[PDB]
Amino acid sequence: QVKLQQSGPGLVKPSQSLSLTCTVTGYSITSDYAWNWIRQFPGNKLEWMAYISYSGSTTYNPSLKSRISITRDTSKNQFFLQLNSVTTEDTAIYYCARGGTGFDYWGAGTTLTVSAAATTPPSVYPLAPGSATAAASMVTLGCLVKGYFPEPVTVTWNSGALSSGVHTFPAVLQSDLYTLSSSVTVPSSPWPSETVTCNVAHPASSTKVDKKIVPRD
Amino acid sequence: DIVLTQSPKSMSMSVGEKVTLSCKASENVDTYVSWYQQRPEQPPALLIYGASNRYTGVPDRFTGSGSATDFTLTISSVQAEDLADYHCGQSYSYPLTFGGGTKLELKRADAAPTVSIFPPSSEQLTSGGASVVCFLNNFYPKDINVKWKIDGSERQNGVANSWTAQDSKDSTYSMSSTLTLTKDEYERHNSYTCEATHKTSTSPVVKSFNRNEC
Repeated sequence: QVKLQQSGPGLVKPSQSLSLTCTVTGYSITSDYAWNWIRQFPGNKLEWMAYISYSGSTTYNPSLKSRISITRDTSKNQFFLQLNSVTTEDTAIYYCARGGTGFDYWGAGTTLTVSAAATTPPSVYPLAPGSATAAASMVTLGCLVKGYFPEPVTVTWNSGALSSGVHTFPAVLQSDLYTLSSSVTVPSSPWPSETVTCNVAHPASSTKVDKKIVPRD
Repeated sequence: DIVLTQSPKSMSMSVGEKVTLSCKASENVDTYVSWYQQRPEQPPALLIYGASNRYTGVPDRFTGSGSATDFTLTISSVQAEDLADYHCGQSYSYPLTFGGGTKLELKRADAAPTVSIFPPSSEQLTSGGASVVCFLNNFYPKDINVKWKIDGSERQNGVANSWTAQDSKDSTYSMSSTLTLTKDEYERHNSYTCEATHKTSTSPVVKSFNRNEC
């Protein structure tokens, strides 16, 4: 039936401008309905940006009608969203949708990241117990992955062998770089006596690092 | 434009219950209120339109009512696959607008956090940095307040916290608190405390370590 698909630059520099493409299949955008661009901010907050009707009309959210613009190509059955003077404040998830009867169809949406940072590999640090903190049966180990750009990072323990008792937290911003951590809890039988290795992979920087958690001095 | 407020910020309930989500508007929007459901790592899905009309495909346990100001989404019998974020929006005035969203979480028995602290690794100090990491795992409910004390004094600078979403197995939460210092800063203090305070205990859960201890 109806199908929407977004696409566009995944990462850009502040001030720059760009355009997000929504290519819809199984329905003519000149046929009927309004065609919208809506974005979601970190925190799940939704905000409507603009639409272009089948008849060619265009409406804009007054708070962005100075920097955005909606256009379309009825031949390729696509409609685009142009953002200028992009600020960091614009990094979010962008969706295109068909509306009327509330917003019926939505795309998978596309992630945009406004950042001045440059692709740089992560520093991975082994996190072994402070020699004293470990309540008998279970010992918890960790992995510190800081100063890397951009997302994402893949973190596994023992090349996949260890899967439960695992925790990987969402990356956060420190300066203008991402830092993320992960932990694994294993019985106090394994660990000292059995090697547990943390594996980190930063596709972007083509970096792959293994780090063994050995007891400290 | 017309502001749409969703009363329930985060509701905790059990499978097989009846919830009622609230959505109120600033001005009259008559019946042009739609409800969208959004599971994790998935786009919004149309649930109820025209305040009461159930969109095609949507089960019966979903029933929206309301007019010009006070609207509701009633879920007859809550199910696992109903655990998600619910958004409501008006399409009467044209800054089209959405509320802030109500999150539905699965309820479970209280659980204390398993706190873990770690001195920075020599691989990091060796290059000048100092990160002290603390893990607060598998606790419930969400509400928790972590606090860093260095040599007994509180410290708020260089503390980056990160929380996971409710787990899809044990229904608990988890967080890591990372404190960052220069190697110089690090070596002039000796005691590092990660103090957690969760409703599962009248006294603060504390993990500490003194630097002059191998």
